[PDB]
Amino acid sequence: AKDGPRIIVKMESSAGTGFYYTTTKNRRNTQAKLELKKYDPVAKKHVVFREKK
Amino acid sequence: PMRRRREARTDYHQRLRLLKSGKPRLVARKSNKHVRAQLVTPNGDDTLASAHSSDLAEYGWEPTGSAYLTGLLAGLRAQEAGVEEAVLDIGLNSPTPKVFAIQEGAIDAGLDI
Amino acid sequence: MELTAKPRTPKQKLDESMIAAVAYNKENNVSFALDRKAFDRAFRQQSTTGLFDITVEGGETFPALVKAVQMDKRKRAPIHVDFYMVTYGEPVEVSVPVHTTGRSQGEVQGGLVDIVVHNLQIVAPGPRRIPQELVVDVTKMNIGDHITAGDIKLPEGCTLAADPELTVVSVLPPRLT
Amino acid sequence: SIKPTRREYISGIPGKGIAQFKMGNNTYPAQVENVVEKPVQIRHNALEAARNAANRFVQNSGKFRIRKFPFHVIREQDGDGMRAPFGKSVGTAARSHGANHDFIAWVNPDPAVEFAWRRAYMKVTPTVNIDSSPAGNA
Amino acid sequence: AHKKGVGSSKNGRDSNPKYLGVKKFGGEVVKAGNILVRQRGTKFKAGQGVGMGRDHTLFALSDGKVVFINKGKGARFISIEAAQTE
Amino acid sequence: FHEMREPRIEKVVVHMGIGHANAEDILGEITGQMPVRTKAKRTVGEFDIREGDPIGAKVTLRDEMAEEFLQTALPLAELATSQFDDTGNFSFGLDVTVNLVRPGYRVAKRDKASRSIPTKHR
Amino acid sequence: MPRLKVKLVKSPIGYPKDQKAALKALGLRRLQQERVLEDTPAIRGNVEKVAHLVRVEVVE
RNA sequence: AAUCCCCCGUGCCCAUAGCGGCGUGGAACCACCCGUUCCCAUUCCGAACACGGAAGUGAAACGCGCCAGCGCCGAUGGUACUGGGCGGGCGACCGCCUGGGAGAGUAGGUCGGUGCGGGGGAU
RNA sequence: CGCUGACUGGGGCCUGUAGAGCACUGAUAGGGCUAGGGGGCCCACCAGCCUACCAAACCCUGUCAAACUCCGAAGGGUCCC
RNA sequence: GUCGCCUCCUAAAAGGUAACGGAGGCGCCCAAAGGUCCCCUCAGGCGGGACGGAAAUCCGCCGGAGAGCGCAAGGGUAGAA
Repeated sequence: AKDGPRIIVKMESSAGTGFYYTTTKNRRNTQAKLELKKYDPVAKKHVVFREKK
Repeated sequence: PMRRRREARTDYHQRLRLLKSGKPRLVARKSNKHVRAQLVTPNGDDTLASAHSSDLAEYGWEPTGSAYLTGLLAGLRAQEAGVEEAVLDIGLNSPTPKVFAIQEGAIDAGLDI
Repeated sequence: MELTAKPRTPKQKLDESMIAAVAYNKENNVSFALDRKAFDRAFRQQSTTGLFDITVEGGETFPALVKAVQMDKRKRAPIHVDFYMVTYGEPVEVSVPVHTTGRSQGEVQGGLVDIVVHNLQIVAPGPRRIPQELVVDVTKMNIGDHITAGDIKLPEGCTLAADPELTVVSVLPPRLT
Repeated sequence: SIKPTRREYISGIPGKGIAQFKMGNNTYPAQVENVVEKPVQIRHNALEAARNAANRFVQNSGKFRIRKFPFHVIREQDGDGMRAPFGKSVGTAARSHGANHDFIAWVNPDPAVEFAWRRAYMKVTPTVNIDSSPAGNA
Repeated sequence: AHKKGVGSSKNGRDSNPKYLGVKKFGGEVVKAGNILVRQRGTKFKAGQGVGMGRDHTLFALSDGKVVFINKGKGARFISIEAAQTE
Repeated sequence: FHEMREPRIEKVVVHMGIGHANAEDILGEITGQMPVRTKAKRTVGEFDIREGDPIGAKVTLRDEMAEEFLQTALPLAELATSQFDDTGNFSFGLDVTVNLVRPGYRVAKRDKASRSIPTKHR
Repeated sequence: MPRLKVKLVKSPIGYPKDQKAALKALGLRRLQQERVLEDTPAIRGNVEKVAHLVRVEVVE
């Protein structure tokens, strides 16, 4: 998107490998290297999910 | 404010919450002195004195049991009518240990909740 | 005094020489009668300031007359009045005037004057029991003084359908005090 | 009836600049007064004035009361020329709704004040109506 | 290379609110009443409003849809007599 | 009925609060109902501009508790006069007040028929 | 069955849209002609609105 | 057990039920009440939420009644505005003909009306 | 395709200008009650005193609003008959 | 000068319309204003007391919610967002 080194930075998150990812917008603003949550890659379902990229 | 926005305490709307749907308003009206619930179900529904502390006298087992039974039975009375799965009615206060009690009733009462 | 009519005809009526005016009374009304010529005379006297009544079929010779109306229109010539009697001993809504004299205090010496947002006095003394002309003027006037409700000074019939401290009549600088 | 941009964005919230209401003196009955019939964004200024000159010629007792007061206004030449016209304000008043209760020459027997107001009408602008009130003028 | 002031001049753009289907017509599981999208429909007609009473839409199917506050979310069912046994 | 108006406790606070950590801990030991509220404002009448800080201390204490305090705390205060305010109630000292409790007090608590507490009962 | 008998007058030349329809409706071809109908508030209405349109007669 | 009086859960009609002034009720009802080990529980205390129980009380929240002062409701006859038709004035505008016809403004009206169930109270 | 169409009669459901209205808001005038500034007086840390000048807010008499409306029609709409 | 987009007014009352006609906001953001389950009852005014004399902090009364909601308006609306 409109890449603006302004606390506005786009990122994703793997599925422990579940394989690929899924969309997400972000803001250093707070918690830098902070970013985790679960989902479900083509890999079965669910799976921890770091976001960092 | 509108009648229900200047007084205080109630939540009636947290009743209408379940109103939407789910089943009978297994509404359980309390007053320590005893417990009394009906069964307001959708459509200008009604009720069937399913369980009351007086209906069968008020016994002498306090909270505990009372409920334990009032409910059960209640549940008994109804499932004779032709209900089945009825939605609970915290009528008021938080599913206090009373409440919870009665509650049991239903459940044990076999009237799914 | 007299005034007739009561059918169902306001336009033409409301026209010519006869002005509308309902037959209003506690419990019953009856088509508008009267006339645009009587209103004159009498009204001219002092509508809701004294009182009389007219003989329509000798029907019911009673008082109360007007409790509303208006010369409304732009022109300033009334049309469509209200009429209500009172053969009861309940007479309340009684608004009769009150006059001073000129007592010399701020005027004929200080030139100063005085506003009288009052003048009238809607009260409720002894029903069918009021002096068409009641006067009360303890005098006083000038500088930054003022008098209103509160003080006043009511005779006989102890009503006051009104309140205290409020638009009585003070003395202001017609130029400077 | 073109009127203004708003009561606080263009020009709304003023004192309008004038010379207050009441004058003359009391009076319970005597109904002595003035009103109109003409419609016109009563020329403030012209207004303010007028009425005043009224006191100028009398002085004291005669309800030099007056029930008027402008409160909105026009606008015109300021900027380019004639086209896309922004707006520069000036001259507020109030609509004299085709006649109505003007100002009052109210008092017992004091025509010495009736003539006054009279002098007051003369002035004014939109013709004016010379009149009396409930009862007349004594 | 900028923009100016003292020229307020600021036209406004377009909307498109409505009551679509108004009150009491052939009811179709589709946009009920509208004046607040994201809306959250309801059940049958609606009668709740900053007015007092209520409004029936002698038209019944799945559901309709609200407008956020205005109108007055549905709930006071009302399938309509035209919802009985064929 | 002289068995009415005739009193029976009713609340009674006792606190303090400085544009600030712990001082309320000297508060905890004297009783047992900690007050945690946030004063504020935005000026320099003391250096208290901070309009959103936690300095307000207030150790609520009606009935039961207050009793132990009214007790062990009523001896060191020397006055008994004026400090008597209208609304049947009063406040002395480093910060303390107590309210009367005539029979027509409570009702003023109802969300409904909230009788604006008549002035002949209180 | 109040039967109504109207005639044609003041050409609707350029006059209100609808109004015209009420013309072709009631049944209104050429000018100054005469037609009749039953009271029927319907037909009635229309015509009336058309009022000034021409002339109505209670006949049969 | 298929009638009225009462209280209690409680619903519809969004103040002709609100405010407040005086009053009345506790056998029954209901609350206040009596205590606080354990269920749960207060950012502070079992005030509120809460478990167990008599005595005490109707003070308080409360229910029925009376009171128009504040409110709320609100006609008839009436005036503005106007759909439609046609005339006067250069003029801002005025008027007529036909169906619609408010608010405010006096009368006066209101101190709810009514559902279902539960406890009794009427062999 | 064939009575569905402009239009009228009926029936619901809507919009809420014109008008009107002052409790929402912002004006604004005559005034009363009042505290803020006065102002003259004990010399005035007195913060005690009277009162004719300006006011804020509440109360009475009044009045303007397209970006106000507790109120509310003319009329237009839309589905059905 | 100005061009996009969000709101008011203009639109005459369904919807919707110019004007270089009125006024005002946006090319953000919030990882927790997210999802639910559980509790809260606003501003304000008045009356009484610490540090406090605008302007808190607590305690006791009054309240068609006039506060409240990251941002402009407008709708909403505590039952509550």
